[PDB]
Amino acid sequence: AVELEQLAAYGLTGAYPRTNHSVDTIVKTVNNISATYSTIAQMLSTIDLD
Amino acid sequence: PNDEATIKALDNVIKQIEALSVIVNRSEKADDAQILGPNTYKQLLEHLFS
Repeated sequence: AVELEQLAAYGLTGAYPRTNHSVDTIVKTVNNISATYSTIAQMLSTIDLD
Repeated sequence: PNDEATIKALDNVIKQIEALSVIVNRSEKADDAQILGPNTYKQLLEHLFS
């Protein structure tokens, strides 16, 4: 959700997203998320799966 | 998966189960019977004439 004035100001000045990080940091973060999910799934499978 | 979280979870659940299995139920209540003591019948006043 965004209001009309903010969107108009964004579009008038021709803004675009910009970043200073590299590709590998993002994929490392995604791998961390997947690892957390895998850890929880393994714990549930070895303790709670009944 | 991180293998060190599963070990900790298993140890924690085992400790919980072991703790739950030691609680004992023992009550040493008294009885509702009342200890009785000695008593002596008392004499009401009387008048005797012939």
